[PDB]
Amino acid sequence: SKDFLQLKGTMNAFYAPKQRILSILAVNRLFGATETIDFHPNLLVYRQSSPPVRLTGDVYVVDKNEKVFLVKHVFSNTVPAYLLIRGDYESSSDLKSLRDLNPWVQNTLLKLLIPDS
Amino acid sequence: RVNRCIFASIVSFDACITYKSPCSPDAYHDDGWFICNNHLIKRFKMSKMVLPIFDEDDNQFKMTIARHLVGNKERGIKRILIPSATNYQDVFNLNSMMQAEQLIFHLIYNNENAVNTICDNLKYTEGFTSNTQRVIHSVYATTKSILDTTNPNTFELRFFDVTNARALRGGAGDQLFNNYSGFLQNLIRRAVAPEYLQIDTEELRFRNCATCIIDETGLVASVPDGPELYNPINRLQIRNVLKFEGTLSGYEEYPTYVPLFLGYQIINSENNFLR
Amino acid sequence: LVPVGMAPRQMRVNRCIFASIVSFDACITYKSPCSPDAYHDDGWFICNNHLIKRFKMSKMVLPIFDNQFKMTIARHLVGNKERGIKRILIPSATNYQDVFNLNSMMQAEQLIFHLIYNNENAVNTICDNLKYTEGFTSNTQRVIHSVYATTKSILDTTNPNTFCSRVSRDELRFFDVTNARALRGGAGDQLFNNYSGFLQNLIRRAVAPEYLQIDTEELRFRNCATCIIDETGLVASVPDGPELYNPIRSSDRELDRTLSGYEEYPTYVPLFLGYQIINSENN
Amino acid sequence: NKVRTVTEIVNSDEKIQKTYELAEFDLKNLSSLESYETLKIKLALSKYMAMLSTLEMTQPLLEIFRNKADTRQIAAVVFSTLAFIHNRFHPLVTNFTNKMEFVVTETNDTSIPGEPILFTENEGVLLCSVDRPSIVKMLSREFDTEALVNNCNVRIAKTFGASKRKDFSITEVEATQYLTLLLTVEHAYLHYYIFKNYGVFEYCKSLTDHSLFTNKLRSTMSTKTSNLLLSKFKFTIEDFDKINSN
Amino acid sequence: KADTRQIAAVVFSTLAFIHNRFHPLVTNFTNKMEFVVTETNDTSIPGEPILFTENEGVLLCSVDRPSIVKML
Amino acid sequence: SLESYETLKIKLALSKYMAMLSTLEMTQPLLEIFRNKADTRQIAAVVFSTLAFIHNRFHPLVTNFTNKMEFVVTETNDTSIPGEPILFTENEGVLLCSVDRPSIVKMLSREFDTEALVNFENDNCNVRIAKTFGAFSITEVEATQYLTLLLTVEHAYLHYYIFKNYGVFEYCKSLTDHSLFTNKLRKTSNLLLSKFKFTIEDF
Ligand SMILES: [Zn+2]
Repeated sequence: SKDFLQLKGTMNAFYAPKQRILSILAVNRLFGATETIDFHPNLLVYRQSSPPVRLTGDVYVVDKNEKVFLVKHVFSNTVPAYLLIRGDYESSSDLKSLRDLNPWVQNTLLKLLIPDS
Repeated sequence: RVNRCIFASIVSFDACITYKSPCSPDAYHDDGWFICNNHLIKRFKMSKMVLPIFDEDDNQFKMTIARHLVGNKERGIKRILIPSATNYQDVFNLNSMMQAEQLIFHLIYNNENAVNTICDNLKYTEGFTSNTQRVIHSVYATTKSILDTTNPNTFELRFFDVTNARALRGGAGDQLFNNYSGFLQNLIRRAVAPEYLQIDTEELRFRNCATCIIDETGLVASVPDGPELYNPINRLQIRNVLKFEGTLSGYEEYPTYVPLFLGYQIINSENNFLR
Repeated sequence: LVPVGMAPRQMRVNRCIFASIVSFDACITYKSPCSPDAYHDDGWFICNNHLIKRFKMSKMVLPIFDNQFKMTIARHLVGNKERGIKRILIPSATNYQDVFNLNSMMQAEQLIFHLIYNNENAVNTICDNLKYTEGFTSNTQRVIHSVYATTKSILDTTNPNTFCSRVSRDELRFFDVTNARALRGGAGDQLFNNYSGFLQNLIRRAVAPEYLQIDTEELRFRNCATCIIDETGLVASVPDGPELYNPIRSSDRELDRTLSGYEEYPTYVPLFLGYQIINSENN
Repeated sequence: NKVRTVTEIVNSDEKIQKTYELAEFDLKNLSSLESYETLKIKLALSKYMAMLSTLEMTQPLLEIFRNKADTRQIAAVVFSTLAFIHNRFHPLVTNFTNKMEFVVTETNDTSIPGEPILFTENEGVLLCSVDRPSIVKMLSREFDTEALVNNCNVRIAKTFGASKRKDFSITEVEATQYLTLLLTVEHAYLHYYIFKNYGVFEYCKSLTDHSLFTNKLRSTMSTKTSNLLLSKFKFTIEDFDKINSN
Repeated sequence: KADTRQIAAVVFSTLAFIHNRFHPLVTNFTNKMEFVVTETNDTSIPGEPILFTENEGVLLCSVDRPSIVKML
Repeated sequence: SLESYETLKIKLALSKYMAMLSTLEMTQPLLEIFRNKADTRQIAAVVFSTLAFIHNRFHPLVTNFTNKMEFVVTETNDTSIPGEPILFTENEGVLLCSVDRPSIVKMLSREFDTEALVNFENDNCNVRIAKTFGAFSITEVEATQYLTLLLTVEHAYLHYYIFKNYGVFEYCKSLTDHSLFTNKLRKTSNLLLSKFKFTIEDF
């Protein structure tokens, strides 16, 4: 939909500007994208919060130094996915290793994170 | 300005080592303590406190008391506050502390063999006779003077194991208290508050249950039974930048402390003795 | 007119029930003494002044934690030598009429008590007597209706949440002596049930639990209980033996030379009794 | 303008001289006075709105004045405003003593330009005449809620010193309506005061020329009474001189 | 433009560095400091991309980030 | 030299005030104490101790001093008088001491011209060079703040002495007119306000 744009080089990753959200479909492909946007760190705007914003469910650490996390999220219409967030966050439960994630999301994350030097 | 800061009479006899001695000012207070607050905290996990008893007009009985610095998860050695002479060497990592501090501890526990061993080892320091022996003399004399001062036998009805309901029999915590040195006994008296205070046939109860435990291992911040009491505790950075400029706040707070409450103090016909 | 049609406005609200006390004799002006704390939107529905005056209790906070949670707690104002009825910190529905001197206090406060304690007979008696007493119609009737409406509004705010808490699974509280091997504890939960919903809320806000199990972590605030509950109600008594000394230093030289600025442990006696359990934080 | 201070020790002659520019304190004083006056005026306006609410009339002000039938509410509002102004001049007065009559004109040949509210005795008691059509016209005229109104140095200094902060049907439009009504009733009250205290002939002369207000009022107003609402600002007619020459 | 945090950090660090260079004994700035990043010409003042104004309680530093970007 | 000896005496008096402050044993500097409104008790104790110190100095033979005083820390503008941050009223037999905490905080927070001004001093480069070849602290700003507070309380204490010795009527009249103590010393010598002069001129 027009609410977001598919990230270049990804079949299951998109970004919603008005929401400032990067999302990765758990098991689903994107389709119909006539446009794509190059990934860039600015997209992961650091969320400011005097007390760390609490998070629930499955949480994974991407960059402890940069407060980057991956949060399991299901769209109310029951669409599984993960949200990549950067900011002052804390986890209600124990943080989980990324290896737990499926190869699909893992490949997308590698593409999005490792700079193409 | 007598500095009673036992464990600050420590001199880094090693040239390469400098002892900061960053310890609490209260050592210059002519109190019943022979060890000031920071030494107490560091080496016994205790924080000095005072408990007023009568504070109406001028009767200002202010019994002293220290607080646990032990959480509700530590156990065994981690929980022991004042170890016995049989286990203090183990509880304290003497090897990790300066030999002068080790000497102080050995003197406190009357480990003359360890004292002799330490001075024998110091015998083989490069500047041994020059200044190592002078440091030995200074530290040893200071510690001995403090110990003699504490010891009452030199030149009253406080019972520490007599509070423990549900105990099978025996007490003997007072036995070990007797076995302790004068300095250790005075420290225990100064820091531990008897749960009961009887004056001329007048009993005051401060707690419904004692908080400390005394046994062969020594003084332990343990409970008489059940689980342990809950005991909680610029370099501008990017994170230090705050975001946009923009719940019982109105009520006072009861401390989440665990003061040393244990024992029964009996006072004879003597009235409200305030000297 | 200025305001939008209806449009219920938003402002602060005095919360202590006793703030509504007013002399039914309109020709006699009266002002009740209210502590400013009454204007804090908190679980307390009684101000410090009324609490101390009627229940012998003082509010207090207990920090809890990483994130420092503040748990409400009250403390004893009961002296060591007080005995018998004096030890009733909060009377039960079967004893409040006696513990509180209805005769000595105002009719409005008597109605407030007969409302808090579910005494419909006494409430009706007072209402009818006021109907047939003084110039009821002129303004006394409206004043009585206002006081009754305020009390009923507070009670209707509290009781539904109280019942939901009672049947709640996630949050559980047990007002008894955690030392089951004791005789002064008894069916504290049954007595708490006997209490009214609003009274139950007050008890929850006042008495902290001896232990508190959050999810998997348990915090033991006491190795003992500082108060008990019996048929008489909340009693400021030691379940095991001698009463705790309560100096009451306020309200109703070498020693200091050594004891200059120096941490001091308060002599207050907070309320610790019973077991509490919670899932997640819910804070 | 400016001042300077000299510090010196009694036994020593080494003196330190500092200079101060009074413009800073002038800015402080002006800002304080402006804030105080704004607060006073807003307090008075809120009080007026609140008492009108206390009267508890269902309709809003403009609707009330549009409802020609309900003369009762028009009279109530007018009298309440007049009494409020009277008290604002004589705080110890909370009533109006002599009863008051009211009439609501409905035609140009019944209204007098420039004095929508006026007074005249029936030789026994005072009657207040109201030009409800004119009141409605004033309160209905579209208001500007956008444009601002106004030494550049002190202006900039205030701009950089003073700060800014970023369920009532009242908008600035309704506040303006209330202020306009208050000012009109204040003018009428001044006319009535001159009447009562200087005779009907003096009242007529004042109507002819308001300038007499100067003495006839300042004799008592500026000394004992709260300043006129208009006192908050100095008003002037655009191109007044050329218009007069016209 | 999004990461105002870093802009404020850099600006304050530079300001403190200059302040110390004038007063070497000073390593902090005492009173807390506010920061705002303008984004429009009608919000920026020519010739003073960085400026200061108190809110009557504490000083606020105004930054013309577009002008800074243009210069650099 | 001589003037240097009087300077040393004045600095010794300041040091005695420092001993009084240490006796009070405040964790925070007076600036932070005054900035913290919640520290009402600390502010009152500071003021009372300063007043007692000034009383002892002004009456060396007298060690007595009012051991209890009502205190009120004011914050609102309408609760303060320009030029008299400290006031001594009486509530029908009750002696009230009003404090203008915002004014105190403002004075303390004012930047001082420590470096800005250059003043004469013992300065011999030969001595400096000879020394070079032979080879808890208080800053100047803190000392200035501390002097300012001491002198403020000195003014307040003089007004208080007028109040007690003459009465509330004369205390108010002194507040209106301060000409009474142009002479000052006439006891007073131990008061720093008698050590220097300050004047204002049209300019
Ligand atoms: Zn109240």
